[PDB]
Amino acid sequence: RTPSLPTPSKCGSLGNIHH
Amino acid sequence: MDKNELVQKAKLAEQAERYDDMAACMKSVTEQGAELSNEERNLLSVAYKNVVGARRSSWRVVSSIEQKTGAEKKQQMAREYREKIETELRDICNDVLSLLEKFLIPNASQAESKVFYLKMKGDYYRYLAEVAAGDDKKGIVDQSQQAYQEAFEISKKEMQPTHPIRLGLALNFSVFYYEILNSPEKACSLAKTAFDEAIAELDTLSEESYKDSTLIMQLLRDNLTLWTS
Amino acid sequence: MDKNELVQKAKLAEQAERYDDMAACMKSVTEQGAELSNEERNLLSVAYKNVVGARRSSWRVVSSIEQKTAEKKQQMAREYREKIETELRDICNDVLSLLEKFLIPNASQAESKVFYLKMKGDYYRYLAEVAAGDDKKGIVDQSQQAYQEAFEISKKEMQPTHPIRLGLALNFSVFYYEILNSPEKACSLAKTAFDEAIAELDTLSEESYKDSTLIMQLLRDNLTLWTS
Repeated sequence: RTPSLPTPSKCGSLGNIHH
Repeated sequence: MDKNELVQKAKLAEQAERYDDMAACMKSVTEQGAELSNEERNLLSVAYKNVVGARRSSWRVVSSIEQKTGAEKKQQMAREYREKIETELRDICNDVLSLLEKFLIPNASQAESKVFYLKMKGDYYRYLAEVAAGDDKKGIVDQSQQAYQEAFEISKKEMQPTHPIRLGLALNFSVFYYEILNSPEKACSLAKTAFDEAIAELDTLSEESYKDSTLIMQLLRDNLTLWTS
Repeated sequence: MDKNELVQKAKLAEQAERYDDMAACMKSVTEQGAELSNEERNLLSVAYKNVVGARRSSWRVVSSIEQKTAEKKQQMAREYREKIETELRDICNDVLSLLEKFLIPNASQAESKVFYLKMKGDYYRYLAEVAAGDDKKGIVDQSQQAYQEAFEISKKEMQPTHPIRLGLALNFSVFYYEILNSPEKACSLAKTAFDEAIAELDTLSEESYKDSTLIMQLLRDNLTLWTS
């Protein structure tokens, strides 16, 4: 990340893993 | 771009958190008519879960804001935005559901694949149900239940009780009962049975799947714990 | 429809993490021609920082993949990178058009002028991150020129603890370090801005002390990182 100025429930269904 | 290019591109899009691109690629692959590989099927599912998930999340936030107020014009602003979001969400669901009916379910030659896509059909109708009002709803809820139910029956006949896709179906179908049909009792019973059947046949775990099996088994328990408190 | 409706909609979009909508609303507000309030300016900046930031993030990821590989694979990564660059440029040009046609012309006060000139510097900086060859020297200069005018005004009209002044120093320092690859100038600017702020701690105000001290710490963080 560039350290520039920063700019200031769920259901419980099957998590879809990310690959 | 040939099938291999599109899959490579979908993987790039995923890396770049550009899920609309990812979806677009995998839709084209699907539309080339041939049965999808496991890799391609997962890429399709992930793309669309993320695409639709953004709208689901937005919709809950706006919906919550709408009803929590107030200025009858501020409410009318929130209501109209909600509707804009719902329209996006429905279009996405209809896009997936079209794909299921025209390509994915017809070409599912094996029980595992059939269960996967039927479950997916259940899910996307469930996403529609989350957002439907009145006359439309009973019909959308039924479509969801019917797809889950066909998946469930096949899974129980053709798949071992520890199979991740079977356990995943139980999880989601249990969730359908709890959130859409407001039947916690049925939800608990389904989740509990699927879990119980799995521990009872622990000797069925495979090298390919033992990790996914035990993970989803724990998700079932998490939901049961939450629901019986 | 009316300025009020758009701002309400932009605020909903923000809640919904739908920044493209948020940007679009605040662009319409801006295009109505009247000077933006502080609230509206923050809404505009946030919308566009998020919109452009998603592309910046994507671009770094694809670019990193492109360099880390074969061939044909690199040809695919390169073409995607270019698709993302085109999106990123359109976004930057949209903001920069807004700055030149509405925001900078209408800036009545030094604070506002500094803010928009800083923003001009930033969006040219985003273009520079992604520019190659003949175009670049000119984009880099545009950035430096906008930062530099902002810096001048800030030194004439604004206290050394003013958050917007300190923010500008931070970003301008970053420009020197990342775009012009001049760490000594970057360190010196950041150090000076910090040192001048602690020297005039007297000036911190009810409204601003939190933002002032936060940005002061960001300056130190960057200096610490850079002098290791």
